[PDB]
Amino acid sequence: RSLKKGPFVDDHLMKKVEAAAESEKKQVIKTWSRRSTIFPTFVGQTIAVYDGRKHVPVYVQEDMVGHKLGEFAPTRTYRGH
Amino acid sequence: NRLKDQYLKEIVPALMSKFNYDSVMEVPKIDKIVINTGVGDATANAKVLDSAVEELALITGQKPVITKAKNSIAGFRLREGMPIGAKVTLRGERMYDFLDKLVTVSLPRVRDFRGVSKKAFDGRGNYTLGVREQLIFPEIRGMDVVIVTTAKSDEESHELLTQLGMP
Amino acid sequence: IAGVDVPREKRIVISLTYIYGIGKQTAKEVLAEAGVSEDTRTRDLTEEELGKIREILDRIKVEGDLRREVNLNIKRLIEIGSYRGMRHRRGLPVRGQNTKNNARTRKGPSKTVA
Amino acid sequence: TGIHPEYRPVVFVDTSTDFKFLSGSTKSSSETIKWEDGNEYPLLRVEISSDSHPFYTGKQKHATADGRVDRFNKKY
Amino acid sequence: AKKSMIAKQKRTPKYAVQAYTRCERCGRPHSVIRKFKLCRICFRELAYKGQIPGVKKASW
RNA sequence: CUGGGCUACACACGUGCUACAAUGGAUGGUACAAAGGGUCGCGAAGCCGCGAGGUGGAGCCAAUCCCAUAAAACCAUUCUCAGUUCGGAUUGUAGGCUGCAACUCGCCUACAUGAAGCCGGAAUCGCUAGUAAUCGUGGAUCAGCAUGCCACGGUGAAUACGU
Ligand SMILES: [Mg+2]
Ligand SMILES: [Zn+2]
Repeated sequence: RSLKKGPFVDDHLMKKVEAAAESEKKQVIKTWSRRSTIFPTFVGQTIAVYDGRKHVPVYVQEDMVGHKLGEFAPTRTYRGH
Repeated sequence: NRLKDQYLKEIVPALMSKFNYDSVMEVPKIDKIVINTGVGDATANAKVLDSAVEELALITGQKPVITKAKNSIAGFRLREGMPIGAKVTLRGERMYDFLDKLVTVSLPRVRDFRGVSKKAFDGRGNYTLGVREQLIFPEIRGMDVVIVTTAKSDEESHELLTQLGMP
Repeated sequence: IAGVDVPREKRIVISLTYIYGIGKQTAKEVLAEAGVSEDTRTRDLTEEELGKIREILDRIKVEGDLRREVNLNIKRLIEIGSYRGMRHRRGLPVRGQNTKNNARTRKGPSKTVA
Repeated sequence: TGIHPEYRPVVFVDTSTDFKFLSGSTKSSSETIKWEDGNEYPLLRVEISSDSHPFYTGKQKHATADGRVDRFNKKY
Repeated sequence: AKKSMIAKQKRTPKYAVQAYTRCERCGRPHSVIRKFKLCRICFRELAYKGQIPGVKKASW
């Protein structure tokens, strides 16, 4: 939702990120929602974003906020041509 | 003058009561500071050396003395007498002043300043700070900031530097 | 004069544009607010509103910070680990356009065959 | 003498809590404040000092502009 | 994998955007004309016979 | 069924679009076409935002209402042969619209940046009159997305000895 009435955080990931306050961020969250904007509450938690082949763990920082939780797991793997 | 005032007014008796020294001058005290830049990447460049010269002069207030290469080593195409790296020493009244400008203006500007562990001591007391950029300086690559103290060991240095307020 | 020896011959509307951060449009609002007319050549300014012109530019961003601000943001995403900055680092189109042909300005001039 | 570049002890204050710190540098600071008549050095604009830094004395979540604060000011 | 598809298209998809169109005499998904709901190569071989009322070859 | 790819990039080829400027760029005023599309659609007036747009609901199953300002051309002022007031790619920020959703992977707006390029070697293409050249408009496909495609009109030539 790039309009004035956003943003889009999927109902699946948002609920799981909230309840991860008990585990002291020790546990990981594995969700395939490559389309949820990283809310400020996500900071400190880890998400196991999907990438077509296998999950790739990302550690949400302070500066990652504002971007979509899939902007850090490249989906096509190219090396040295 | 403020740092010397705080040190002699309160820090000296604090250390004395912490360790129950015999006389007054057995208390560890800051002795010297050495500022090294280590521009060994200047294998053939010249303006890099000069630029570091005015950079360190502005940071300090004195002209740095670039150091000739200690020996000629082929792995870095280094030849004898090649001026590599710079050194500046602040002694006397500059010692607290540079420290203050660092800790109240320069150090707080560090983005993720979580300090260095107590493990980074030589075992005698002299502490080296490895700063990562020149933009942290209030006026404007990697380098090191050492501190020379009259401390006989490391823990006393740790307590006195914490008395100065920094980790 | 205002930060760089902006051309003497050119009219002020054009001349301001040589500042990094002033184009055809922002320059127009500056000269409207200050009061200077648009068609003055710079060699014959009043030198009194010239003090007023630089008074306005004090408020607006100029070549000093805009040069660093753009670089201080391209150097942020290149460190976090974004795809957008990953393209920056290896010299490829940032925005999502194609690269089978016709990507040379980012990629650099066309190297010979390989 | 002569070689040493220009230097001047000056006056610093924290812009957040007026934590005045008397120090020195080579910068003009383009100021003149009559604090402590006879040593009316130029003040220098600075960020929040270690006198109020979060990691230093009082830990607190403070947004250093942009990042987490730009959202809170448009989505709310 | 065709007769499975022609079934899917007649089943309402989860979100209304997925809905799409196909010819009926064929399953061809490309080049369907909305007024007749027929593909581009049923509308041809059928308007010859004279069963699409009102349609004829257009000289000009 | 979710997620990814068909949209990758050392490079080679084909079809096109915008250019290198004064017969031009920028600003202001201003006259003239046709063919088309519209009922789970077309959506005016007024008001707001510089803008993309928002709100609003008039009229219409249409020779009745709507899309819908035609742009070139024309008349004024200005710039003065310059890598520029040409050119617009690349890039940063802040936004608008559709849709459960715009990171891979959309179109558009404003401010900023402002690259190559100064008529293009070998060789190659189209065109015989409302034709070439040049400027806009409509439609299918379609929630949204064309520099392609299919149609429409506005201004409008030079040359054709001869096989
Ligand atoms: Mg569809
Ligand atoms: Zn068919």
